[PDB]
Amino acid sequence: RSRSSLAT
Amino acid sequence: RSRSSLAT
Amino acid sequence: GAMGSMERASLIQKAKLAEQAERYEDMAAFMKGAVEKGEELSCEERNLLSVAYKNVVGGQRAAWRVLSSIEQKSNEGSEEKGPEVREYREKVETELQGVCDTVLGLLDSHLIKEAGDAESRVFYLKMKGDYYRYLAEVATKKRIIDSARSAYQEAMDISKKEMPPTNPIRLGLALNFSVFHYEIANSPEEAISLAKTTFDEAMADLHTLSEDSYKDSTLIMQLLRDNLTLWT
Amino acid sequence: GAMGSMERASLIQKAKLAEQAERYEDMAAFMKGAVEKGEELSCEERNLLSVAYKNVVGGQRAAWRVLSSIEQKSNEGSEEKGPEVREYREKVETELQGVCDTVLGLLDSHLIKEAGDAESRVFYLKMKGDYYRYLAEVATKKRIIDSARSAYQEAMDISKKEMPPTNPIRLGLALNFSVFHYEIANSPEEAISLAKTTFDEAMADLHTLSEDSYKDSTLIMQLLRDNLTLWT
Ligand SMILES: [Cl-]
Ligand SMILES: [Cl-]
Ligand SMILES: [Cl-]
Ligand SMILES: [Cl-]
Ligand SMILES: [Mg+2]
Ligand SMILES: [Mg+2]
Ligand SMILES: [Mg+2]
Ligand SMILES: [Mg+2]
Repeated sequence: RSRSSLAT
Repeated sequence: RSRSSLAT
Repeated sequence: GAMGSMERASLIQKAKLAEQAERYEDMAAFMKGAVEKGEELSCEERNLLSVAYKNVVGGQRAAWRVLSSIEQKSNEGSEEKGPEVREYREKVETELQGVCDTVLGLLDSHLIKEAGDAESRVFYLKMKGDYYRYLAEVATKKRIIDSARSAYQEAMDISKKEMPPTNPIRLGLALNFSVFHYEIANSPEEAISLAKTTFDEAMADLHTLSEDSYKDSTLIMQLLRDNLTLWT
Repeated sequence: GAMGSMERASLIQKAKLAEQAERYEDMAAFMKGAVEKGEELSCEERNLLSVAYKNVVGGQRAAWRVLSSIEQKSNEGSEEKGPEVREYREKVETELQGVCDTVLGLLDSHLIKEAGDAESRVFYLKMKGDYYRYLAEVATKKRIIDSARSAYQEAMDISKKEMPPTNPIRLGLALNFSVFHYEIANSPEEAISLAKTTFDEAMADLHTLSEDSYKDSTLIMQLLRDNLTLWT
């Protein structure tokens, strides 16, 4: 559920 | 834009 | 091929796993392996085959349309950018054609010739029409269009004789043949007439259906109606 | 490899086309070919490389998680279904590891050693940490975890010396290192402390930024805040 840096 | 049968 | 050593049942099981994981290329490869075992496919198995390849080719078609649009824009006061757009559109196009040829090859060797029941034969002939239609979308062609037309027409003739007007296979076939008329064959009036007649004949047969079958048929009828709204 | 005959500029052009077409495997192959030309990458080119492989591995990670969940359920009154779930999870896992190894190989031969500016060196060391982190997610491992930690730490040390606290590369590095602490290293307190300090130090530097840079930095700060809300 933790957000990492966007693929973009 | 015409709809064909769903992939499912 | 690479699936020759895997059990038929294991290929089917893995196709279902691949679907859950949205790994449609794997799903298609597993289902190709299952077809090549040489036994006929059950209804569920036919649907796995169709789902897998529809998703694979659907992604290729969407990519091809993006690249074709960029290519057409470059061919208008547009600065020359070299051969790269054409080359990459051609690469995607060739891969798309390869997938269509693979599906058509499975149908010809030997799914169609062994399909005797209306439900299986119509299903496979519709698939044949669909994959020739996808070839026609990128073709620059008359013979491809006629091959699509012929497959759809044979499927239509069987479906009208052997299936009720609400049968979801019959409905989806009519839907896709109507799209063929509108988008491929330059026949919008035929598209509209087919969609209208199909919808109206299904409407009149809904009273015969269970709640679950009613839901199945009305879902596809809504696509016919959506197209009629777009086209008229 | 297969891109050896294509011009560097053509590979970059086609990577951009592949992005527009959402053909991320092609995009990654084009960018690998561009890296293998042996020249350093510009900022835009580094971002194309990162976008391509993040999308490829992101799809593999999502598929792996679906299959791992099914596999764990089967290992609970669960009926035995044979080796197929494990086999297919292993197949996806091996492909994922292969992509990570490919990226790590590009970084080691020779992107990192030629990267002297802070922006490029931090970018590549963050990538090294990220792809070791993805290997750690499927590993069953201490050495992989330490390799991720070491790469992130070197990137952190450079970023703190050479970049302002709002720099988007520095912010995204801190974000991903905090995810490493929480999800990989069993260190939720370190994750929370890093995210809080990073957010607060960026807040205090926003006044130095233009409208566009403010938007860039606050977007990433919101991800730090979203994680803090989840974690506390
Ligand atoms: Cl190409
Ligand atoms: Cl008939
Ligand atoms: Cl497998
Ligand atoms: Cl430092
Ligand atoms: Mg057998
Ligand atoms: Mg038969
Ligand atoms: Mg050259
Ligand atoms: Mg240098």
